[PDB]
Amino acid sequence: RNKWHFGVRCRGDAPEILLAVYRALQRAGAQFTVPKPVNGKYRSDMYTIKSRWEIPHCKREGKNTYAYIELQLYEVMPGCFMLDVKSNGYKDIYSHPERTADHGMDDLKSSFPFLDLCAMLVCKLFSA
Amino acid sequence: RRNKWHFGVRCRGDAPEILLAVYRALQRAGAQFTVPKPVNGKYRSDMYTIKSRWEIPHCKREGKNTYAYIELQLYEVMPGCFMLDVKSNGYKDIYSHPERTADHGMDDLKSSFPFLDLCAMLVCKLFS
Amino acid sequence: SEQYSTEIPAFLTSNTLQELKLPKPPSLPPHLEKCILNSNTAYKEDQSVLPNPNHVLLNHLAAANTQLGVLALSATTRYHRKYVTTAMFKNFD
Amino acid sequence: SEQYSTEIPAFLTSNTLQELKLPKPPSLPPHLEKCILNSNTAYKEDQSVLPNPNHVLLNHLAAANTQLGVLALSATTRYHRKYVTTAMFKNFD
Amino acid sequence: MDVQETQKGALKEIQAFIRSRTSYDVLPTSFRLIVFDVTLFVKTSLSLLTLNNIVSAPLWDSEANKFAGLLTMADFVNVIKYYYQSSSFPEAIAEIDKFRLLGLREVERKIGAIPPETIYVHPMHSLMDACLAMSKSRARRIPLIDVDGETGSEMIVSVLTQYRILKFISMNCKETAMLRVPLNQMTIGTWSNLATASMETKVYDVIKMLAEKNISAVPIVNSEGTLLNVYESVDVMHLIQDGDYSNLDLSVGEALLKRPANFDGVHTCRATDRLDGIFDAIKHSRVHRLFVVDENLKLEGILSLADILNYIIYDKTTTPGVPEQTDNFESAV
Amino acid sequence: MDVQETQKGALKEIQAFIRSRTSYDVLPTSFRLIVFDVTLFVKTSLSLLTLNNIVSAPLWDSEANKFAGLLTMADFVNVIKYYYQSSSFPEAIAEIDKFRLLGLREVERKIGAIPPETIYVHPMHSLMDACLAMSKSRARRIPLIDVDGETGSEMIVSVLTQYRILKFISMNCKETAMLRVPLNQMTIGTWSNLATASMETKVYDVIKMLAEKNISAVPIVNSEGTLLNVYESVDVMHLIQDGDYSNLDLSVGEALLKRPANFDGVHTCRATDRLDGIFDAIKHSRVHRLFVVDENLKLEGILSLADILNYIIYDKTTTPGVPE
Ligand SMILES: Nc1ncnc2c1ncn2[C@@H]1O[C@H](COP(=O)(O)O)[C@@H](O)[C@H]1O
Ligand SMILES: Nc1ncnc2c1ncn2[C@@H]1O[C@H](COP(=O)(O)O)[C@@H](O)[C@H]1O
Repeated sequence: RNKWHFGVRCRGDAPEILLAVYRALQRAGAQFTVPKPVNGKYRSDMYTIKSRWEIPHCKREGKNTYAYIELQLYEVMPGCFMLDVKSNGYKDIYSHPERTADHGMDDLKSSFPFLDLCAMLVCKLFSA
Repeated sequence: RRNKWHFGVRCRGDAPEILLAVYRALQRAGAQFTVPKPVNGKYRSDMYTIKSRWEIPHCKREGKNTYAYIELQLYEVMPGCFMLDVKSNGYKDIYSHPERTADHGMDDLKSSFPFLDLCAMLVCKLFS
Repeated sequence: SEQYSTEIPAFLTSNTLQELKLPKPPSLPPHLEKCILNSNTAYKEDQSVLPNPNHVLLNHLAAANTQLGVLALSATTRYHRKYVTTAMFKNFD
Repeated sequence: SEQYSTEIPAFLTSNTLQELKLPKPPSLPPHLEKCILNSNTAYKEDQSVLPNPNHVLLNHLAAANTQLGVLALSATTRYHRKYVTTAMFKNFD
Repeated sequence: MDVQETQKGALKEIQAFIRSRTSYDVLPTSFRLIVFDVTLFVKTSLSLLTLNNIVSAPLWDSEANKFAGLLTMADFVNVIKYYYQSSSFPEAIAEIDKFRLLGLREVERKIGAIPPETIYVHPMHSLMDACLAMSKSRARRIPLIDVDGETGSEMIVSVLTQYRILKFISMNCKETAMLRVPLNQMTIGTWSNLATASMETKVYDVIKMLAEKNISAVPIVNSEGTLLNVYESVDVMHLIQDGDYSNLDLSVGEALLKRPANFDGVHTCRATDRLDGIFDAIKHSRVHRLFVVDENLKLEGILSLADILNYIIYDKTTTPGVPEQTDNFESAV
Repeated sequence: MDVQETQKGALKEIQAFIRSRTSYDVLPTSFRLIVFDVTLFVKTSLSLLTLNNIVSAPLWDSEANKFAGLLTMADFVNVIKYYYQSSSFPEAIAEIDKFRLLGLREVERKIGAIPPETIYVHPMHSLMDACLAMSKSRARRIPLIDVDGETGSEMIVSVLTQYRILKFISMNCKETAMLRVPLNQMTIGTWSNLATASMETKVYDVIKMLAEKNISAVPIVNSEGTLLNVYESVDVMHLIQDGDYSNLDLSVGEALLKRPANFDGVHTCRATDRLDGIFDAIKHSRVHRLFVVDENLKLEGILSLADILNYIIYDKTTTPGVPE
């Protein structure tokens, strides 16, 4: 009962919401983890999507740099859900330190471009 | 937010410069108009009465050439403040001979449209 | 009438005002001043119902501020023997 | 283990509803129940001032309906030893 | 003669009267007509509507100088429901605000909720033409348009509602006093499959009912069926006025707290009531429908204006003609 | 050691403290920063500023990921003023609402009411460097900006206000106590050629004073020069939010009637007061400026935060502090 809330609200059936999140990531241009069934059956970790995005302002200037975004569906109440969206930071893939590990790692400061990529996610979601 | 209607369009400043802005709006709108005539090389108030003629774009764009006849009058409301009063005197196509030389009224029906649509185009011009 | 032309009269543009005399336009008549759309809320709960209009004023443009980025334009005309004050809300451009 | 892909998992398409409801998502934990922007702690001086955030919510998206046709998005980050919650107001599309 | 036959004589007389008049005769001597550009945004449309205390406006296509259909609460209701049932994110619904009226209509055509095209009658044509047109379109209102030959422009004179027509009749036909046959011996109205709601029903669920049955109001009852209140499609507009679409998440009970004072009230009658009292109610209050209830306000049926008007205009031994053509449509709240 | 030489010495300490601190030191440990996309309509901007209780916002250009300038009331004031002078048609002004923040800066650029580059400091430069930079333009506010080597995104950490700076000084420099030199033997503040208005003045006419002197406020006086009220550029914001530009035509008296009960008030002092008491006022409440008056409330001058800040940073006697 207060205007700001974490994540993006959703309602309905969680598998349908998951399929929606994916279509959206797909059409915003991102890549993502995919669920893997453990001995015939899928598990709750299917609602944890690690995604990766080529940062457009970086791309426009001949830079190959990624934003790492982690998505997480939580159920607030029956039929009502939060899509939690989290920044794992950024990486120009051609530098650090000279190729030892990856995935954001190092910087952790700025909320941009994260917030600008969130705005893209939300646009896609709201126009399925 | 529902306030006061008033005839015409409100204007202010210097009557000639206003008259000069009205003439330009008409020409940007593509309308044709009367101009003033001097009683020697001297002028009369009638200067502030224009009466224009407008090719009717939805008629043009169809199989016809019909004109709307719109007469403009500058009143002074208070020194520095004016009304630009705009009045419809009808519509006339192509030698549809019943009749009226006073602009055939739009036949017997006397619709506010396309007049108000052209009024709209005038106001934009006078505002841009 | 019959004169319809272009462009802007030579005087008014270039240039050398002060004027000639250039007169002042007529004063504003009192039969303008009042517009029948101005009766707030409007009566018996029809609401669409208006006072009969002043005849001299059929088809004069009338205008109001909307606070919403659109034109508010009206005009009373006669149909058969009854009177239609149409008020249009229109986008700019 | 093969990380990233661009394909929509196939099973999430078409036949769907078999109550083998592929797991439920986790419940919302208590710490995501409240955003520090909601607590417009007003003081009387500094209006930018906020309670210190929760470390495990750094860099999580937060949102608010605007009633104005723009996105309102925010995230809290660490600058040196202090915290910046930036709220962005942005056009859609 | 018997009560049944007296009614039948009365109805012949009202038919004759309805046929003799013109749509133009219903009009007040001096009146207002508010028109909307089809290219307006929705959010602008809701504000003007609310601001002018109207629930409808005819649309104007200004490149064409043609009438562009009639805007009613049914448009919003159908579009809101369409987006609501296919989205998993509630706030996405607020995007409807950024549609132009032209677009909103396109959505209704692509989901098959608005007909091929535009319907209207000449203002100087028989008032019965207007009633039959409304009957065949399931519309509650019909625009009076006259096409000007000089310009091709179509002149919208006004929009005619069944309320105003019925009120016009009640004021000009003493013969309404001779309609004394009771409703239960009549076949008029709806007595089954009633869309109803409770105080705990969420507004988005009422909206869906509104659209699916294509109705303008939903009675509110408790279990055991007593009439408590009513939730109108117009109350929905008010809620979503000024862009606040989360109000759709409210329960009916919660939404009624947000609804302005309505004098007049909610009109009820019993199965044994007859058309004559209903006409006297029509002349001194804005009846949009009557809810049929028992001893203990148990809801048994709904009699709306369309039900009364369709019944009246349909003639000898009650046609059956009547109502015919595309009988769902957009038209016209 | 004498009031004069004492102030001389306190300033030296204050100056030493200001270099020694970074702008970053001024910030609270947890704070909000509100940012606006540069492509937002003017209409939405005014609403947003209004409901977040703020009077400016940094702009973000989100194709480039670059700070794009600072939105303040000066922006609206300049363009309204331009528009009022050049149009014969009053209701044309309302079209400003449909400008995007970008084209509003574009208008201000043509007519030259706006500098070219986007003034800023690094959050870890000396506080003195931010003071100098604010002083170098007008700014009133300076963005503290950093960049992210990983992405080239500019990071707007915050936006620093001459008020916050003066309050920071107030809260941390006991030496503000030792500035006992009276305002009447200093040359700080404006003391003549004042832009004033009365209750009869049309608001549009105040608006042109604000743009022409570019100032944030005009005192309201009567014929005897007694201080009645003030009219601030933020009052104008309230006049026009929700988009009713016909309010500009209202006189000041009628416009005053629309001021929300929320109003900070008007701070006054006397020509015989001095900086110790003013720092003390700044420490404990929001002071935007002080109007200097005598015993019959006759307006004598205006001492604004930039004048104080400027005296503070530039020598005791370098600028308008030269003095007697
Ligand atoms: N709540 C409802 N449930 C079922 N049918 C209804 C309901 N309300 C109205 N109807 C019927 O639908 C038609 C038009 O409704 P209205 O929207 O009241 O003009 C009339 O024939 C009504 O009797
Ligand atoms: N009404 C005014 N008339 C003349 N100068 C002013 C006025 N208000 C402020 N100033 C001067 O202009 C500068 C900036 O003013 P402010 O907008 O209060 O920050 C300061 O040096 C002020 O003394």
